Amino acid sequence: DGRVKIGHYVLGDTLGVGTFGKVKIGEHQLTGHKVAVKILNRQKIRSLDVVGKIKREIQNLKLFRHPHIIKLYQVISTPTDFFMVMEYVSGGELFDYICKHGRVEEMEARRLFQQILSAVDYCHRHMVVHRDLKPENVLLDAHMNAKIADFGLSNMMSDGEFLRTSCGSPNYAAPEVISGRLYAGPEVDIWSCGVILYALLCGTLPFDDEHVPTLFKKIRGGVFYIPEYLNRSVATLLMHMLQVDPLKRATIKDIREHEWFKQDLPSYLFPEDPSYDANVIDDEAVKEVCEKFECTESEVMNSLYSGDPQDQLAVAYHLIIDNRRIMNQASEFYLASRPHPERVPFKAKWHLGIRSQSKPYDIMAEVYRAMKQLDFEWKVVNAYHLRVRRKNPVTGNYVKMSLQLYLVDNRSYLLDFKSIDDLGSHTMDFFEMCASLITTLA
Amino acid sequence: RPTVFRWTGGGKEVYLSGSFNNWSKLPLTRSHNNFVAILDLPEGEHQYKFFVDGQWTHDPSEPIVTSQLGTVNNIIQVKKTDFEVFDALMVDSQKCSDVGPYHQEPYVCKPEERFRAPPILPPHLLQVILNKDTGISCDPALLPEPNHVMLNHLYALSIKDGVMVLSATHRYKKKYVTTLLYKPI
Amino acid sequence: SNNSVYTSFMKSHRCYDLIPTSSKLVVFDTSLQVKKAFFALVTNGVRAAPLWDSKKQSFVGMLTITDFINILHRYYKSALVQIYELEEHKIETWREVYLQSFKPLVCISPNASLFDAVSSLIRNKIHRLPVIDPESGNTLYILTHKRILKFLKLFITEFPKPEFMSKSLEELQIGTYANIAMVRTTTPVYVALGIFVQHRVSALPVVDEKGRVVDIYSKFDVINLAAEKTYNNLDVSVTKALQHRSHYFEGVLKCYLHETLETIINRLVEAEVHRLVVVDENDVVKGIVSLSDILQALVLTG
Ligand SMILES: N#Cc1c(O)c2c(-c3ccc(-c4ccccc4O)cc3)csc2[nH]c1=O
Ligand SMILES: O=P(O)(O)c1ccc(-c2cc(O)on2)o1
Ligand SMILES: O=P(O)(O)c1ccc(-c2cc(O)on2)o1
Repeated sequence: DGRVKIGHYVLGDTLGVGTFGKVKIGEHQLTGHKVAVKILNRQKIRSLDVVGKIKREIQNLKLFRHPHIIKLYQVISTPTDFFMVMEYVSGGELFDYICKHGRVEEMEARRLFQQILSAVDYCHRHMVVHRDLKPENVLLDAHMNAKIADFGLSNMMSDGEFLRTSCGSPNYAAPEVISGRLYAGPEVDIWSCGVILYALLCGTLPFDDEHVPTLFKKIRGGVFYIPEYLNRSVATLLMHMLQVDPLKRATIKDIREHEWFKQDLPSYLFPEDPSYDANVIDDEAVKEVCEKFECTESEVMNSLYSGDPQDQLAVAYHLIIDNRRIMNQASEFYLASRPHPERVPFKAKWHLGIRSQSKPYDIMAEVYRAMKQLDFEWKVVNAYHLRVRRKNPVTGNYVKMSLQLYLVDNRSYLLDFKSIDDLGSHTMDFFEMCASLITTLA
Repeated sequence: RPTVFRWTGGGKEVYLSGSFNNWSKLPLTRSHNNFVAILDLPEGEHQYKFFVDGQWTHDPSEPIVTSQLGTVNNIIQVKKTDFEVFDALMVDSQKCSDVGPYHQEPYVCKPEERFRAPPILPPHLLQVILNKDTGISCDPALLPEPNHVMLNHLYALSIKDGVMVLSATHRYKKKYVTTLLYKPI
Repeated sequence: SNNSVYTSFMKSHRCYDLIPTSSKLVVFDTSLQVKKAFFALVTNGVRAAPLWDSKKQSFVGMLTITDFINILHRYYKSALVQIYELEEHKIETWREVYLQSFKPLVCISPNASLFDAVSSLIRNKIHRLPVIDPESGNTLYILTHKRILKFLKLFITEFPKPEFMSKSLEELQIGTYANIAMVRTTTPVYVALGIFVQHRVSALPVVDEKGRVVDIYSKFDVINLAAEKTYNNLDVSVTKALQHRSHYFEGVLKCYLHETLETIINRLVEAEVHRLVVVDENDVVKGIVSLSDILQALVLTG
């Protein structure tokens, strides 16, 4: 009668509070079906200026189709609030499971980590980084399956771009995150996954202290105790995943190649595996069939879920899947690893942009002088970051370029050159614009 | 179309009275400090007020309208954009934008003196694709899969014999091309 | 007939499907000197490079080892004097002498079929075809006969094998068997370069004093004169020019007339060589079968 209802679901007890908004349990008034409703206050989003962050979060969750990421069914909009109707999991937090059992057994800990990394890899392949991975954000269902949830601190991955934001709990944050340094960000998740793996097997944090600067010193140092009950195999995996240097730090491919992770690993969690192509849907292939056959996505699915595999739409999808597999298997043909015949003919080392020992203020003045000589026009978005433009006299098109000053060491400084993409040649236009400024500056 | 009526303020008993219910008291469900009711309302202007602990009141954070006799009641404007999520986020972004084309003028360094230090160079950019040794077995044109962060960035050689050599990795559709240009200075 | 299945395969697949995930492309500006450009082919490990005209703001052609072969034979005088035109001339200056025949830029789009790419290489009698995107105007990859045959070798199990693949080389008669230009073991480099210019052939089989074929002096073996900096001494024998690379060379690789077409294709792909020496039952030289002759049979003519 007086029940608080949204889209046939009665709102109940608060499950918890995340990065943005509150999460409550939603029971269906007729069936009793349970959902998790994330309430986002429109005024709170406008006040915090996170309209773009929420927009990307909804877009990603609507696109994401993984058995280890919380599914978003729908998002009901009201003149004051946003109601994100999500998938409900009874088991709750992974953090609460670790505390209840003390230590998660190797058989279960490996199984859970494989499910977590499967979800993390899906995010990375879709150019999305979670940045807040912890057992508090990793949920469990009735069948004990891992599910990642809070995409509040998540961000997009762009070509030649870096993420600076500092996100998540200090105990799970990477050394570059706490230091406020720039990062690619796939690596940051690996560090977080490394802490979760230690927390699952040990029941404690590898970097934990009452004093915040002492805790930060432990993360930057990268020194953590490895208990006697842990075998040498998982110990080396935790060490490789928890590396101070992001370059020396393990990648998903490195974790997938590890002997401990390989054990009892299902062939459907990761791409290129035996039972992946026959059980997991490929989003890029469905869109390719939809434009070729001039039909909807639901009709392509109906042909795949049908009794006969010889169905017109199903065979066209698998032809793309088969062709992709042949090309993916022949790694030596597409990527570099008796000598090669072409190598019978064959060193100067390459470097990034221009290096300078001069004062940062003096370097700026040299760039502004050089651009003027070349008649470049620029946008001064930041003190050390510029967006320069030049109109080509032959092609009659503008050439966009991004200038950024970096600190190599205590005495060295670097000027970075980056191409911006919206007859000639776009790449040649970038090189010629670079060559003009390099000659003028030196 | 659903409409949310939340009372952030205190009290034991809170009632909702508005033009949508012919100005009658509707009991609100309380969780903690929240008194709420989700009502299905059409698009347009709607006037409403709260009845807390036997007295008439209004939400100070919400827009208000005053009648001839001096009775304050909140006014809500149900818009077509409020029904859809992406339409509402497009309106919310417009309100967010608060207080610059291409020019040939140099930037003033900082307010006063910033003493601003440039961002520390990421180690990912130092990973030069052309330096990396592929090994004898493979074809010389073949290269390892580059990191997305090093794409579009310029890498050069020291000017020798009056010729400048420039290189950058760029992406065609799912493929990466590392072009090299030998251009004289 | 089970034939023309490979022809349908080339028509269905785009040029994009052959471009590697991560590749290296070397481009030269027309104003750059020839000597520096030929050394750049060695240092980077490339056999060809597209030419970018800075004034016209468009790709004009390709700089191959054939240019170095033509420069050496036209301007070489003695080991005592230096080849002035190789030392001082630019690519722009060389093109004004060599291509004056104003040849247009022979290229293909990445979205275009492989049938068109195979046709463009055979029709124009070229071995290097640049892949230029019409949207950006950038050169992506340089298509060769070797890359096409290697890609086709990955899908041979996916399509039913035609009757000609099971048939012998003697029955099909693929490759050149008459008018084979050959060089003796004592012949100098300058003479061998002259036959590359006049006859316009890619390789020359080296014959011993007894008459047996010892090695093969191909157009690719000429860049070693720029690599070892031994280009101004073209008076030395072919054997003296090949001995330094003879250890990891493996030039001569033979195929028998009785052997099936399928085994010949598998041999060319695995060894990564451009051509095989056709031999009889008594191990005597009958002819030469190359990657171009093979793809002309599989793709073209039906
Ligand atoms: N955070 C917080 C918050 C809310 O709780 C709500 C709610 C809400 C409040 C309480 C209840 C409720 C009332 C009685 C019993 C159980 C409940 O979950 C349901 C929804 C509607 S919009 C909204 N926006 C918010 O920012
Ligand atoms: O006609 P080209 O495309 O200029 C050319 C240059 C070099 C070759 C060549 C090398 C080789 O071992 O077989 N053919 O072909
Ligand atoms: O004129 P051909 O001997 O038939 C021939 C076949 C293949 C090639 C070749 C040369 C080259 O640099 O890439 N492909 O040349």
